[PDB]
Amino acid sequence: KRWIILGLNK
Amino acid sequence: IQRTPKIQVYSRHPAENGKSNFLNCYVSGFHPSDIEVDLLKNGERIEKVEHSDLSFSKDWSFYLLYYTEFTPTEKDEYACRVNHVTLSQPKIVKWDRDM
Amino acid sequence: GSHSMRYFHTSVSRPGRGEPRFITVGYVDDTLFVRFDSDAASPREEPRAPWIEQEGPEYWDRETQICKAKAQTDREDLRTLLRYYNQSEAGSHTLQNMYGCDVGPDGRLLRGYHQDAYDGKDYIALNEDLSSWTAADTAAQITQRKWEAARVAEQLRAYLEGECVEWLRRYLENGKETLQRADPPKTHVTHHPISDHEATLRCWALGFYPAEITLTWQRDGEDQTQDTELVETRPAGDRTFQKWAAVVVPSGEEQRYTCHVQHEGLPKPLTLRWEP
Repeated sequence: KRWIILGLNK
Repeated sequence: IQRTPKIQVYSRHPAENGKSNFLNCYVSGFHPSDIEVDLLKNGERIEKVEHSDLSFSKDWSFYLLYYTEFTPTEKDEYACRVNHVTLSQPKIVKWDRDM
Repeated sequence: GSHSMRYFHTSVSRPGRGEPRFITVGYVDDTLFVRFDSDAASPREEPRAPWIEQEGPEYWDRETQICKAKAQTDREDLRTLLRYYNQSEAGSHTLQNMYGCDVGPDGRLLRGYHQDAYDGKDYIALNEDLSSWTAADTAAQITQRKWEAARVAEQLRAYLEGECVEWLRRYLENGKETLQRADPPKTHVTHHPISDHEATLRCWALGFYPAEITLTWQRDGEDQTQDTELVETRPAGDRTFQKWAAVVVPSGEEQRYTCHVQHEGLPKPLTLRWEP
């Protein structure tokens, strides 16, 4: 089950 | 950085002339990920060769398994030919059924 | 005993040859169970183990959506890192990410992970505390400041302590036939003459799962660490793994050499000798 996070940018 | 691939060529099961098996070429420890790998039969490129999906080790280096069904004989020679940016020319590793 | 779940992601830019290629795979222990490849004709998350096939359409749609989203964020990040490192748009670059959790026999979280590399080098990693970051350089420090501002670690910790462990436990139960079975190595010792004066002793381990294994040669009871050729553990292609260890031994002295094999599938470590 993948981790869901929104608009994670470096 | 650049890291040249390790190469192992081997069968899934111990080889028995006349018996269906799988011929594997495992390439690992390389970076970057672009790599060319062919399985050879008596010097010639084998056509239907499958491979695993790109993954990597704890040190970030990549590994891939290339494989094909084959039926080994006494006379036939098999090999794996690998090209990578770290290699001035393609590296050929012969299948030795005792390795 | 203990178990792990890991997701791996690789994005590789290819200027002049379209958008970066994105490949992600998921594992429980040493078993591949899902994959996504941006270059597939109609890219979706696909099952690679029987026990995940039972998950429904909602599961597959969501996992597909997440993979596609990661491909997109990576594409953005590759552009961003060209700026951070003052690099031209001409070359190929690589972003890698791994994250996941380890659990003990009782299913409790042992450790969580989330780490990233750029061009094969450590970039930024979540520390074992699941609350702070280690940045490898001044570029990664920029990401660290952004991620601190966005409270990433807090959300990550919540996933690692929560869904990561709960779904790992679910997969272990559903796939218990294979995931909770260790296959011990089949072992033999072969002898390969080199010259009149010496021969190779090769200790084999075949058909084992999981991959973790120890093969060692002893001479008169002393580990032959410096003189052993130990190949990398390699996949057979049918779930199992293979490995061998070799020593060059003076003809006549074959009996002073012992091969020792440790694997979780063995109740006791094995001691082998060349017999013929």
